Amino acid sequence: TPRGFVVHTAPVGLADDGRDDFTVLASTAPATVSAVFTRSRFAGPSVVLCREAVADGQARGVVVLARNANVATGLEGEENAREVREAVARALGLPEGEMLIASTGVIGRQYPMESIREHLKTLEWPAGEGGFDRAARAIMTTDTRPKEVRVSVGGATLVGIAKGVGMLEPDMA
Amino acid sequence: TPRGFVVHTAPVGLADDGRDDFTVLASTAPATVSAVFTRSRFAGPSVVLCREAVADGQARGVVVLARNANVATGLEGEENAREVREAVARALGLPEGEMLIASTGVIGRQYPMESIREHLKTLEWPAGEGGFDRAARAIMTTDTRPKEVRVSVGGATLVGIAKGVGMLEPDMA
Amino acid sequence: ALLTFFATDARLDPAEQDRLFRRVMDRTFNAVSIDTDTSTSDTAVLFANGLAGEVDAGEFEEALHTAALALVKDIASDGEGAAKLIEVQVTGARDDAQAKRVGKTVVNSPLVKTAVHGCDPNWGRVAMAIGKCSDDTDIDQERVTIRFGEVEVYPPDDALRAAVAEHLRGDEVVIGIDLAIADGAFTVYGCDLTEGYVRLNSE
Amino acid sequence: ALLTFFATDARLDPAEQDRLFRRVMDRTFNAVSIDTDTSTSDTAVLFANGLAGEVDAGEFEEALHTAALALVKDIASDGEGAAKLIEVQVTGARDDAQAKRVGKTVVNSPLVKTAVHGCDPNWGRVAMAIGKCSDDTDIDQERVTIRFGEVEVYPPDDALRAAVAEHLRGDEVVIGIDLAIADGAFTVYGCDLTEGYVRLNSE
Repeated sequence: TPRGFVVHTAPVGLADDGRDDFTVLASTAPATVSAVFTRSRFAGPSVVLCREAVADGQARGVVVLARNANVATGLEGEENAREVREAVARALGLPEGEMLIASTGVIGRQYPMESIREHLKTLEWPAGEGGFDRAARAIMTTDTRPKEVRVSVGGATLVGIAKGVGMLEPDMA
Repeated sequence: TPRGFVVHTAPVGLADDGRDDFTVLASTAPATVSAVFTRSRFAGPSVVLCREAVADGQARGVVVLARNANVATGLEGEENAREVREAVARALGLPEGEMLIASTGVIGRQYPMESIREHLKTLEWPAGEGGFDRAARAIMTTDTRPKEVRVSVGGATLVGIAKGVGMLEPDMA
Repeated sequence: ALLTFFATDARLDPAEQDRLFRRVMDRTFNAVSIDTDTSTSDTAVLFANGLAGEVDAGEFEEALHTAALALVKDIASDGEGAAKLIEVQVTGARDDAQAKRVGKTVVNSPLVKTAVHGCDPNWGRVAMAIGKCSDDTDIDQERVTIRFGEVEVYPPDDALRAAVAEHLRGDEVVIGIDLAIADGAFTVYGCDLTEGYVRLNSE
Repeated sequence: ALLTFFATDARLDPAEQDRLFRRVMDRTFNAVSIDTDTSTSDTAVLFANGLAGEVDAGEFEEALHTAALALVKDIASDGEGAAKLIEVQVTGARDDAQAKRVGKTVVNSPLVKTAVHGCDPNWGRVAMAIGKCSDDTDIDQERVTIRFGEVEVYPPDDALRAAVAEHLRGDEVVIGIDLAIADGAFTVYGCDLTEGYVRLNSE
């Protein structure tokens, strides 16, 4: 319902169920971004990159993988983080520092990069806009319901999705 | 096993099972006392008195009631606290500030004072010494085993009892 | 654990948008606990492309709030294997920071969480938990008041006892706490503790 | 509550006795958690009547320790509805205060407590918990090492995997954590989380 917001979602096999576990949300247009993150001392590579990318206040999208947090994955996990963030950026043709990357689920487990690399090659801007309903679904881990809210403000459309019902007491900055 | 340490224990009905829930431990001799207590803002009357009584570093015993913490019992609970501490003191003939009082169990519940008063009238120094085994037992609430340790040091006997396995993360001073 | 993304087409001044976003996250996503396990991955983003024109910032913070608070309650109602939401309304603190401190400790008390799971208006445990805030020496247990629903149970007819029992039988339970110090106020969110939570996280 | 009373007939200098008593309570009864619910009634006393003569204070602190630590383990092995003891050996902190801070957070993590209840060497949850110590910015997740038993599992043959599984199947589980900062060291104690704890405290 928000103008210039598309939603990509697709199975990459972060878990063997064929369910949507790989998501990208993007504004077809440049956007001001606000963001706050965990401050864990074990904060994974994804958090670090996101922080950078929101420095200038400019970002347009975010790629979100579920059923793997890519945390405590060492250097290999950092590279996989940069790789996947940059890849998604190039595919939709955007500056690196305008693509955020979020990653939830198992810790200390490497990505399925052969399968993620393969799906990266077919990544295209989706025709038509919307699809928050199925991003809400493709980000879930231990959730039992999808989480999505819609509100209209002075002619604009605001829509939010959320996930997480365990390992859960946020304290972000 | 420690010289000049007696153990009194007896049912006063802090719970309707006839079990020992009223205990006094005492040195037949004057003793130096060390003590640390909760610092809860809801710390019950018993804690307050104990703090006082250990001020001079001098105390000889402690009366311990189980299955009632006598916490958030208002003024009535404070009086009951002083009364029971003083009573035990007089009965064994000791200064007030040498009898400590500890109270574990239910909160916001008044004592059974008619039954505690009646048992106070029969309170006498026990013949023979020892009985830590049954004090360990008479202080239990939700414990499932009694807790008691014995160790010999340069000819002296040190013996400790403990209780508490829930509402439990001590931080005493 | 926590990922939440917001999207709007309203046009918003970057600076003013960042402030209203922090202010809202502080009263919403930074004010909820299911199991205290702050994660390695918590992320909360807001994208605002201007394809809808300027909108009054003070009205968008209201909407952003109502929206954030809606997801938060969803989160806490869907806490792993939970079965009731818990809302700790703390007021009369010396300040908000304290009022939050107190709500968190209350709403993270396993004994409080289990009492609530058991449909038990166990104010003595609420009191205990309040008490754990031992560096807050202006918390006077004689001036503290505690309530379940609208009904005040501390300090301590049959109709009000039934009111409270019905309140705790429900799926959204409200713990009100007044500290009687200053004007500090803050509400946090969490859930009961159940065997489902243990069973899921044990398996 | 926690209540623990010690009795000895050794003769001990009042001042030196008070110090060795605090030092021992700090490493023993002030170093255990079952459910973080610090009570309104915690009490720990030591009576020393001289009916056995002077005893070397340095030797009595050793014995008082061994004695306190014996009861502490009893307490944590009998935590409400528990089934295994958990011991968090933290070393290499910048100091002891920190090393304890870390062990407490670890040993009070419901996810860690449930992982252990589930016989699961879930170091990622141990890591998470360590991570919650977010003001401890000298904690470097690249220098942190984590072990179950003697076996180190972080950073990440089949024989050592079986060693750890047997360790977690037992009733006393040891979580070793090195922070690689300074010499700070401290061990805390607690238990797993089970449906028994919830069932008992819910009923």
